Amino acid sequence: ETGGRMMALMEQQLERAYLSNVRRPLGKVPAAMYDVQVPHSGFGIPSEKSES
Amino acid sequence: LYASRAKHTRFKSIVQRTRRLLCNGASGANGIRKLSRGCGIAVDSGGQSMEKAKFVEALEESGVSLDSEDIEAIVHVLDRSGDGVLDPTDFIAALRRNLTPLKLTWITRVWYTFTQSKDGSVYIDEVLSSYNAAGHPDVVQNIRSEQGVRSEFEAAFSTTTNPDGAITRQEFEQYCSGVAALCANDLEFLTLMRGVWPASVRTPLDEETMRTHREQNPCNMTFSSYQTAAEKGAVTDVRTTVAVVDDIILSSHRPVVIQSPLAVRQLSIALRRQDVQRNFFLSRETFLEVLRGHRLYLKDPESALTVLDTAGDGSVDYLLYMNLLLPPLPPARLMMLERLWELFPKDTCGTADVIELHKRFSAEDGEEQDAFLTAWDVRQALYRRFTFEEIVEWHTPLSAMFELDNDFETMLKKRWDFS
Amino acid sequence: MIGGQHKKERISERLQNCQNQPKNRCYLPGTQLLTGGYSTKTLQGNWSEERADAGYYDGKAIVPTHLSKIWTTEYTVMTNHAMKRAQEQAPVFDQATLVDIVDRNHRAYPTHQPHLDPQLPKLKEEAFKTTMRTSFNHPQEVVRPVIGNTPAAQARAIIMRF
Amino acid sequence: LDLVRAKHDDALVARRQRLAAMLLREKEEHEAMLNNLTETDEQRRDRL
Amino acid sequence: REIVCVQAGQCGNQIGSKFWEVISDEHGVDPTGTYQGDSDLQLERINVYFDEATGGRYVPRSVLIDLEPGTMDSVRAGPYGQIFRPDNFIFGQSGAGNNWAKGHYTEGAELIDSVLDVCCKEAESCDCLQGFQICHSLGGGTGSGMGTLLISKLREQYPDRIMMTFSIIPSPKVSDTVVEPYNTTLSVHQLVENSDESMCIDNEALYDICFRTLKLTTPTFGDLNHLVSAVVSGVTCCLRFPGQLNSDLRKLAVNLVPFPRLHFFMMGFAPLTSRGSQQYRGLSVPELTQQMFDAKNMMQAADPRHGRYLTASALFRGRMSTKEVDEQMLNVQNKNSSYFIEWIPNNIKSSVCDIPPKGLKMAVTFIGNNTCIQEMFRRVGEQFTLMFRRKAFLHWYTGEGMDEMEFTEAESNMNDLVSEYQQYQDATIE
Amino acid sequence: ALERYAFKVDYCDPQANLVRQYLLLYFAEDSTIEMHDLKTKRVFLKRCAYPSLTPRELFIGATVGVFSRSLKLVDYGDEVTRRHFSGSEAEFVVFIQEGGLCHMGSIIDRMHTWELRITNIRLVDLPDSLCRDLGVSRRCVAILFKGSNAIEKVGGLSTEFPNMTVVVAEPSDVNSVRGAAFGPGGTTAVMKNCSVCVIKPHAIMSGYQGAIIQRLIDEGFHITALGMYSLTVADAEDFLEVYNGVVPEYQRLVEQMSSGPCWAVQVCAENSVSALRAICGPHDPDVCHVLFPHTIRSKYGVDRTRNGVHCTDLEEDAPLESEFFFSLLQNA
Ligand SMILES: Nc1nc2c(ncn2[C@@H]2O[C@H](COP(=O)(O)OP(=O)(O)O)[C@@H](O)[C@H]2O)c(=O)[nH]1
Repeated sequence: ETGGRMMALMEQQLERAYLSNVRRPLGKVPAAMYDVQVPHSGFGIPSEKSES
Repeated sequence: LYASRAKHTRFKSIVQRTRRLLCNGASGANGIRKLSRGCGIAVDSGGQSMEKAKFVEALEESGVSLDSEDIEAIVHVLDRSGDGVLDPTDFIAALRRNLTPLKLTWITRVWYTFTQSKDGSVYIDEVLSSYNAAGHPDVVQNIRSEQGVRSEFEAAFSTTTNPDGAITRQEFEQYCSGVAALCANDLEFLTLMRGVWPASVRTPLDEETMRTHREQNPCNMTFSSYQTAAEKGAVTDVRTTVAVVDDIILSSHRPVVIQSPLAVRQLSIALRRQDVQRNFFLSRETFLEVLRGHRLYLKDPESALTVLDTAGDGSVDYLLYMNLLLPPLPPARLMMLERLWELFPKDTCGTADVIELHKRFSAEDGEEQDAFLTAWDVRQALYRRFTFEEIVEWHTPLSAMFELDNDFETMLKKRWDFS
Repeated sequence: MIGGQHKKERISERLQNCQNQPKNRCYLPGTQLLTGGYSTKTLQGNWSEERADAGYYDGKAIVPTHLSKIWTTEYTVMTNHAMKRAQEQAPVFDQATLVDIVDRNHRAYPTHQPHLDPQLPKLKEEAFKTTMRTSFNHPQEVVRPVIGNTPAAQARAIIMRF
Repeated sequence: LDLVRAKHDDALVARRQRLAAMLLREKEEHEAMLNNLTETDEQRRDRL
Repeated sequence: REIVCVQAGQCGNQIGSKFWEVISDEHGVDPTGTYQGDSDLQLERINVYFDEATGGRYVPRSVLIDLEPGTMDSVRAGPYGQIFRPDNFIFGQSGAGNNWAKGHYTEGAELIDSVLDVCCKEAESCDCLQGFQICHSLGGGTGSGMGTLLISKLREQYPDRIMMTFSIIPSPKVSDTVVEPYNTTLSVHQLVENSDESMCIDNEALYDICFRTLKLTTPTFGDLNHLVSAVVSGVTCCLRFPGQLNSDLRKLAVNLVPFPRLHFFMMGFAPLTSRGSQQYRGLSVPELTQQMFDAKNMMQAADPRHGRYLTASALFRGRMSTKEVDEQMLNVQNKNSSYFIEWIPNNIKSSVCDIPPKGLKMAVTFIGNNTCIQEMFRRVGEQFTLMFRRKAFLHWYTGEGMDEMEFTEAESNMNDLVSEYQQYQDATIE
Repeated sequence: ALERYAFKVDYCDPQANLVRQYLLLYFAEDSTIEMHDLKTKRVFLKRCAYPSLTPRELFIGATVGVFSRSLKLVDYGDEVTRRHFSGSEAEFVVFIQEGGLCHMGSIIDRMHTWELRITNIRLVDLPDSLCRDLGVSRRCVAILFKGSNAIEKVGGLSTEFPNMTVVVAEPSDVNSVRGAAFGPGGTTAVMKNCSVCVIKPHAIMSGYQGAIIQRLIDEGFHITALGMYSLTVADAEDFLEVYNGVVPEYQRLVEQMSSGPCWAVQVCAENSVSALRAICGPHDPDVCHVLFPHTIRSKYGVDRTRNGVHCTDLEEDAPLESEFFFSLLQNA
C-alpha cells in the first residue's frame, strides 16, 4: 500500500542524502560541488588573431 | 520536520479566530484594546516579559478558550528564547495587521491626517474634533441617530481610558482593526472611512461619478440565477480585469524589485517625489512615466489602472500599489523595527531626519556601505526627512533572506544601535 | 474547449425531441463515436483523423493526478523540455464559432476546416479581386546580399537598412 | 434560442478558467512547503 | 494484438478469477465494469484483454467451461464475477468423476462443439488475433480431458497463431487424488504434440514460497492463485505498455526454443519479500537478479543446480538503465559458466518496460528452459509404472472405452521427452 | 440482538438507467453479508467478510456501499426484522429556542449518540398561533426524528441543557408543525455577503454533522440558514457545473451527491468565502494530514471524492449557490 503523494514526496526527499544517489544518478552527470560559469562563446581558448 | 509548519498554520488560524471572537462580544470595536489592557501592557512597543499562564488566563477572561495544542503552537511561534516567557505585544501585533491591503492602505492614510507631537503621539482633542458622525453610513440610511454614535465614540476615547491625553499609533491601529472586523468587505470599509473621517479625501466630487464608481466595484458585480446576458458579461469583464492585474503584478513586477533594497528605495523616492499634495495620489501619465524609468511595463494601461483607482476621480493610489507589490512582514520583525523607530525625534507631520539614520548605522563590508549610502543619499531624500514606511520597505528584502526570527534579531543588533 | 459544453444537448433539440442519426451527434445515452468498435481513447481504426477535428475534446482535467506523475515513459522524459514551452499558446474560439464548427456551415467540401487555417483573414481581404483592377490601377498612385543564419548577419543587414 | 444559449455558455466557461487557474496556483504553492524540511549539522552543534 | 483466454476445470477457473481481478485492477476497471482509472496509459491498450459493451462497460474476452456448475456458480457469484458475459458460461450436468477417459471421450465430445462455437465467435471478431491462453490442471479429470481436446481443436483451426498453456501438475509430496499418474501421463502426451509453449507449476513450490519467503502464517489457495496470476499478467506486459526494448510472445518463443519439443519452462517473480523485512532492503537490479536466479524463488520442485540452462528470458518493468541490465546478465553468465550450455554464445534475453505493477517501483518475471524438468516427469512415470503393472484401477478407464495401447504409447512418448532432455544435458561440443 | 438481518434494496444503474432490486442479508455473529436477486431467484454474492459494515448503520432509508455500488435500504424483507423494528417508526419533534442556538451542535451530537435518526431539519420562524400553542420562541430550529425508545431518551435534554429544548409527542401537533415548519414557503437566507457549506451524505451517515456545526459556531461564524435536501442526478450536475473539466473526480462527486440527502448551511462573517475556505482546508485530505492537521477535512475526510464538507471557491457564486439551495429546491 502507498500512503499517497505527500508521503512519497517526503520519502524521495529523504533519499538523495545517500552517497550512492549523489555520485550515481540515473542518466545524468553527478552534480558539481562548486559553482561554474559557462562563458558566452563556450569553453576553451579563443583563436589568436593576426594583422592583415 | 512538518510539525513546525503545522504549528505555524495553527498559529494563523488562532489569530483568525481570536480576531473574530473578540469583535463579536460585548465590546465590539474595543475588544483588542480591552485585551491589551487586561494583559498589562504599559509601553506601546516595550520588551516587557510575561509568563505563559498569565497569558492564557488573560485570553480566558477576554473570551477565548485554548486547549493544550493551541497553547503549544503559540509558545512555539512566540517564545524566541525558550525561557518559558513571552511578549504579548507580538500577539497584539498579529491581531493588528490581519487585514487586506486596501484596509491597511486607508488606515495608514487616515493616521497621517493628524498633527503629531514631539514623540509621535497625537492629542485626544484633535481626534475628537475631527470625527464626523453625520456621515456615518448607519446614520445616512437612518437606522440609528447621530447622538448614539457620537456617545459610543466618546466612550471609546475618554479620560478614564487615556489619563495622559495622547493616543499612540498602535492604539489607533488597534481601534481601526476592531472597527474593520465588523464591516462586510472592502467597499463597506471605504464608505465608512470616507464618511466618518472627511479630511482623508482632499477634493469632493459629484454623486453621479461616485455612484457610477460604486456600481462598478468588484463587490457589487456578482452572479445570480435570473441574470441576463449583458450583465453576466459585465461581471465577467470586471472579474477578469481584477485577476489579470493581480497576476501580472505578482508574476512580473515583484521579481524585478524584491532582489535588492536599493531598487525598492529608488522606486519609492521616484513615486513620492512627484506628489505635491502629500496624499498618495498621482495622475495616470505620471504613474506610467515613473514605472517606465524603472523597467516595469504594462500591456494595456487603461484596463490595468482601473483597479488602483480607490478615489473615483481617475487618479492612481501608489500606496496600494506598493502594498500589493511587496509582501507583509511578520509581526515580530515589525515590532523590532518600531522599537528602532522609537529613538528618533519627529516633526509635526511625522518624519525624522536622515542624519539620524546615518549616525546609527554600522556596516561590515564595503559593498553594503556603498549600497546604504547610495540608497539613503541626503540629496535624494525628499526634504531631508524620511518616514517609517521607507524603513519597512528597505528592510523587507533583507528579511526574506532569513527563516528564523533569531537570525533577524542578531542581524538587527549588529547593523543598528540599541534596537 | 474546457469542459465540453458544445458536445451536450441544446435546448432546441430537447424541445423538438430530436433523435440521433439525422445529424449524427453522439450525446444521447447508448450512442458514442465508436472507431473500430472502441472509443477514440483507444488506438484503433481512425483515431488520428478524429483527433484532428476542430471540435475534438479530450476529457483531461487541468488539475493533475499522482499516478500520471508516477507513470511516465522514457520518450516523455526526453521530450518534456520542449513540451513545457510548446504548451504556452493555443488557439481558442467562443461559443458561437464552436456552434458554427459543429454545424459545419460554410465549407467547400465536408472536411474543409477554415477556422484552423492561419491565413484566413488575408484570404478574406484578398477575395473578390479581379486581374484588371489589380493590374490597371491609376498610374500616378503606383541591396548587398548577406548569407547565413548567424545573428551577426542579421545585425549587419539591419544596420545597412538603417 | 440556440444563439442565446451560447451567450450564457461563454460566462460559464470563463468561470471554469478562473477556477482552474486558482486551483493550479494553490497546488503548486502547497508542494513548495515541503522543500526545506531537513536538519543540518550546524543547528545541532549550536544546541550542544 | 489481443489474446483470448480459456479457463477449464476447478483449478483453472479459480486461478482465472484472481487473474481477472489483477488485470481489472491494473487497468482501473470497477467490478461494475465502469472505467475509473487515473491515467490515459490504462485506456490506450484496453482492447488487448477487454471488449467494449455499450456505454461505459467493458467485458472480458474469456470462455468459462466446467462439467458441474458448482465452481462456475461460485465464480459468477464472486465479487468481480458480474463482469463476465453470461453467454460465455458453458456447463454440463454431471461431473468428470476424476476420470480422463470420461472427460475426453464421453461428455467431452458432447459439450466441445458449443465451446468451439463460442471461441470462434470471439476470435473472428478480433481485428488481429494473437495467441490463446489456457489455464488448467493436468492431474484432474475435466481439466485434463477437455483442456487437451480443446487445445487440439484450436491447433487444428488456428495453426499460424501462438499456443500458450499454464498448467498445474501433481506433486508426490501432497497428493489430493489417487489416480493422478494416469491423467498426467495422457495429458503430457497431448501437450508435447499440440502446444507451442507450456508453463508448469508445482503446489509444493508455492507452499515453500509462502512459508519461507513470505512467512505467511496461514496461506490459502487464494494466495497461490494470486502468485500465479501475477506471473501470468507479467509475461504479457510488453504487449500493452510502452518501453525501451519491446518484446512479444512470438519473440519469446523464437529466442527460447532451440528445437520444437524443448518448449517446457520454469517461472519466477522477483520482488517477493515479507512486510516486516521491506523496510530493510531497497529494490535494485542486482538485488532483483539475485532473487531471480535463486532456486528459492522458482515455482517448480526441480532445482536449477542439477541441470544447465539452454536459454532464459527476463522481462523488466520499471525505469532503469540498460547498461546495468546487460552487465548483470553478463556477470551472471560468466561467473556460473558451467551451468550454461556452452555451444550458445549468449543464453539470456532481456527486455525493459516503462510501467511497473502498481505499488512496486520495479519488477521482473523470469522464464527459464532448464533440463532439470526431466526429474519431475520421471517421478510421475515411476508412479505410473508402479500402478500399471498391477492394473490397479484400469477397469474404470477401460469401461469408458480406452485401449490399453494408449497407455503404453503415452508412456513411450513421455519417456522419449525425458531422454531428449537428458541427452543435451550430458553432451560435449565435439 | 439479532442473528440475521434482512432488507431489500434498490440500486440505481447508471449504464442501464433502470432501478434494480436485491435482497441483502447480514449475519451478526461473524460480520458477513450475502446478496440475492429477487427477479431471478439466483445468488448475487456468497457469504464474504465485510468489516466496514456495522449493525448500527442498518435502518430503513439508509444508504450503504457494497463493492462500489450504492444500495438504498427500502423495506423489511423478513418478519424477524419487522418485529425487531416494531417501534422506531413514530416521528416526534424537538425544538431549540433562541438561547440554544449556541449549543445546537452539541444537541445534535447528543441525539446521534442516543441512536436517533433525523428525518428532517430546518431553521425557521413560526407563525404566532403555533408559537403560542406550543410554547416556543419566534426563531427556532425544528428537528424531526425517530428511533427506539425515543421519549425516554430525549428526557435527558431537560437536565443537560436547561430551558432551551421543547419536546412534542402528540401526533396532532406533529402534523401541524410538519405542515407549517417544513414544506414550500419562505427562507431566512440572506442574498449577499454569505457563504454556503454542504455536508456530504457519507458524513451524514457517519454522523459528524454536530461536530462540524459546533466547530463553525466555535470559530465565530453565524448560521443564517440550515436545511436538508435530497438531490437528483440532474440537480447534482447543475450544482457542480464549474467543477467539470477542472477536477478529475467529477462523476464520482456527482454520484456521491446524488446518493443520499445532504445538509446545507449558510455562514455570514467578515470576508466569508475566504474564511470558510481557510477553515475547511485544501481539497485533498492527504495534504491536510501533513500540513493542515487542524482542518475539518483532515478529521472527516478520506479522499477527494469524500472529503466530508464542500465550500464555495469563487466569490462570484455565493448568492447563486445560496439561491439554488434555499429557493429553487425549497420552494418547488
Ligand atoms: N493452485 C491451486 N490448485 C488447486 C486449486 N483448486 C484445486 N487445486 C488442485 O488441483 C488438483 C485437483 O484438480 P481439479 O481441479 O479438482 O481437477 P478437475 O476435477 O478435473 O477439475 C489438486 O491437486 C488440488 O490441490 C486452486 O484454486 N489453486
